[PDB]
Amino acid sequence: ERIIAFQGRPGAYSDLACRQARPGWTTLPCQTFAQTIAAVHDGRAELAMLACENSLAGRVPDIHALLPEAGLFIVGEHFQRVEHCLLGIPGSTLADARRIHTHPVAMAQVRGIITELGLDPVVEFDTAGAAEMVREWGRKEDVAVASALAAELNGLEILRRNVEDATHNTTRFYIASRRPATLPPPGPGFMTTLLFRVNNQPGALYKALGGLATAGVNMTRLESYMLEGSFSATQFLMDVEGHPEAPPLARALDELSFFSEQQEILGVYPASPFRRKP
Amino acid sequence: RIIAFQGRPGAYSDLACRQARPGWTTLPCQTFAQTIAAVHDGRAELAMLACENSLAGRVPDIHALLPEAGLFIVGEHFQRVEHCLLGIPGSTLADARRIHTHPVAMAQVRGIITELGLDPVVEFDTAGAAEMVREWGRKEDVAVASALAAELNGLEILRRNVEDATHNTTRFYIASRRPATLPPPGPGFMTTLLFRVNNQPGALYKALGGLATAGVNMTRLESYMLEGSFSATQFLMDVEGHPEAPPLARALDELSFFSEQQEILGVYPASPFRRKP
Ligand SMILES: N[C@@H](Cc1ccccc1)C(=O)O
Ligand SMILES: N[C@@H](Cc1ccccc1)C(=O)O
Repeated sequence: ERIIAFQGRPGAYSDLACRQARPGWTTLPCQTFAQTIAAVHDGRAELAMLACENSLAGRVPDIHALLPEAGLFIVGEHFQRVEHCLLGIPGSTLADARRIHTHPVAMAQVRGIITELGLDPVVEFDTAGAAEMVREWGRKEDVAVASALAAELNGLEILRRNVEDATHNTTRFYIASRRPATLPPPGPGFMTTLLFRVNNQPGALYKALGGLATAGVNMTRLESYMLEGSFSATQFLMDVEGHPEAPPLARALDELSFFSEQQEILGVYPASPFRRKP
Repeated sequence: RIIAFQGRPGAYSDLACRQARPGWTTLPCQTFAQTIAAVHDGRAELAMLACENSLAGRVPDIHALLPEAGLFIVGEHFQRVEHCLLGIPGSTLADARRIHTHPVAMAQVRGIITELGLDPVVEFDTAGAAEMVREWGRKEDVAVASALAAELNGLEILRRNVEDATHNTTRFYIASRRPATLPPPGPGFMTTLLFRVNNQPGALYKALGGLATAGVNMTRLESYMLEGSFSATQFLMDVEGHPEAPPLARALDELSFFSEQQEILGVYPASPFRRKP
């Protein structure tokens, strides 16, 4: 209660996401995605911040089976423009830096500053760990690339904010809670995430979508999954604008039901203002 | 003759490499970026990249990183994940008190946990659990991991096909450095491609119309956000066929009318696993 679980360690971007999307809430680090969900299921946390999409690259969990099983429900989403800081020890400076420690992907994103300062790349497991290691070692020669939060929590100094050579990466998250008794009341500005299955024949998916197109309903995400021991059908996770008990989505879903099987609502939640921000 | 994979020795990805390319030296890499880098740099011929799981699993996002390493999907592989209960040399089922494995695996083997009255101890992955059980001398600790993990860590298999409650199958892309030409037109091929359509109702629907009426069957489809730009959406699509042969050839020309920046990520044989009971 007032606790939000996330996957990773303190100062991870997921941690920052929690503090961005729910300021004042205590964040609960979990090492595994399964533990993150388990925290909410068991009552150790109210919410879970689960990564779902990255514009460039990232590690995201497969929620298609695990989330409905043990009965979570997407009650929100959150967008994060990932901001890389170059972190050093309290008394350090840019000139001291010789070796740079961070995640493989981050290292690619900051190739400019590596060449600029002539640094030696040292790839670590994640960004938060690189921040922790730089603190632990106490060497001014070693710097980290990690979140500004990782600097705060480990008492490191920010040698430079915004080290990305371009905007590069944005991360989208689902915010999941224990399944609520009723859905949010019909209204504008809602999103809906659902599962459905169609057969393995040419226009099977196409048909299922027909009702969405002619009804003017816009899809924001779609992703297919294999079925265990069957190549005869295919399951889909779909994000669509709207609320299932309000037009124009309500009728569109009735049509979808005619051309699909085992439809299931994973979440009905407010669409983030980030979607309409320049 | 070297194939890179993500994980540590005895991981199911490692087993996949040995299944799909027997006799090839496998190159463990800790990160997905390192796995692709190995092929880009010439440290490996191929890369075994996990792409799908029927139940659950950790898969990389290849949509940007793979084309940008200049790689190209030249094959696929399906693996029915087979869990072995592993103990230290000379141990037995009776000795076992604690059981170590990945969260998902632990769920799949709830039967044997209750059967032997074991204490579940969840680890990061299966290969690590095998390594830990070896490292710790202790007959009280057993692992659930691949048969390969047992071999490479000198552990004994206490039971070979530990029944899963709900089984898992893992699908992989096999990527190499972009070849000069495509495989010659013929039957049994699959094609993976990237395309973009606009953020309007029916945009995707239109792009697919040409596939449906042309009798071309899709096996996978997955959307991605575009950095900044909230105006279009990129898709990865697996479809049956070869882009220089009907019925796919013409279907793709139509798809091009309703989409942008079409790109072939791979053209590769469809695994016999797709038609196996
Ligand atoms: N094979 C079906 C369903 C499907 C669509 C897309 C991806 C995977 C499966 C079709 O072509 O419509
Ligand atoms: N929004 C477009 C394309 C799209 C589909 C699915 C996910 C994202 C984008 C449509 O409704 O057809």
